Amino acid sequence: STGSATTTPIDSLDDAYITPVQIGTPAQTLNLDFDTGSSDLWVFSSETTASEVDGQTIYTPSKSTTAKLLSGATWSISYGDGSSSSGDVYTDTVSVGGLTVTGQAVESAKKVSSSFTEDSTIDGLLGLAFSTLNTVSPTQQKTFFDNAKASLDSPVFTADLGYHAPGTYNFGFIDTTAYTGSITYTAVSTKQGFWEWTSTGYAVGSGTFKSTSIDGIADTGTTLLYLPATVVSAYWAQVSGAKSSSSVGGYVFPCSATLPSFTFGVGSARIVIPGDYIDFGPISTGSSSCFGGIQSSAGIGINIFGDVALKAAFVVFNGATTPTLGFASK
Repeated sequence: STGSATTTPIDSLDDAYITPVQIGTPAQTLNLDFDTGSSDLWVFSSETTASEVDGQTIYTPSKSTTAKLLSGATWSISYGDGSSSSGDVYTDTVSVGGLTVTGQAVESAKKVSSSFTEDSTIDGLLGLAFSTLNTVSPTQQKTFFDNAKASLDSPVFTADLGYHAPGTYNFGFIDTTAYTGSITYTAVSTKQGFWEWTSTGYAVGSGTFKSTSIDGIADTGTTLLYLPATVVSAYWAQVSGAKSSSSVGGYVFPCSATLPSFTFGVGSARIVIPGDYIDFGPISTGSSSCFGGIQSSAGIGINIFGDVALKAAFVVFNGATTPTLGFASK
């Protein structure tokens, strides 16, 4: 089997991407944030505290003939941005772009933190990291990809995120028309439960490539590119007027600037992030100070190849017995 679904930016900045997901019988379609940095599939629901729902579409298990309470199971998750959610668990039928899993754990939110409530466009998350990170207790549950894998034509999914435009998540096949050149594959460590790999270096604009190992995670659920302070300083030093602002919470730059590109290495191959991808617009409405799309990972504890990086590539998440990551230009 295979699946193919379009993923769409939630706003004009590509702050996140939503992909329609069918849950239950008859189908209830929710727009979920596919997140390769976590491993819970959770949804706004009929059980969510009413004051914490503001415009999201909810899953109502009582209206699904295939929903079953997973007795005794609870979940609770916290994300790198400080947000969180928790609740109980059902199993139900879940389909993504024509690909169907029966008995998928659907984690129903009883509580969500303010940032989720405040984002009316995201109805929940669909985790695509390794199932060892799944928070369900006392019986850990598998991700949608883990459950589908055996049935897939090939044990892979691909992320093809757009810049200010829709893109695609495919399951079970590699669309050879979706990228240019060849796909370069690179080793993955699953020891922290992430799609963790090592970039071979970087360049700023038309500058020379610096060969240096940068361990990080491929994370579709993180908006920006978080890299070591040395790398980030080298980038922003090329932008007149750019500075790190403690009050804003990262590097800012004059909105009048033209940003240089940023290149990262994948083995001997190179992925180029155009400068425009690194512009996240005014820090506040009407400001001429703009927020940077490359930020320091210092104090995160891990480097994160978020959407800023991933959307410059066609990315293969290879879930073979020994997982690997592939990157191609597009």
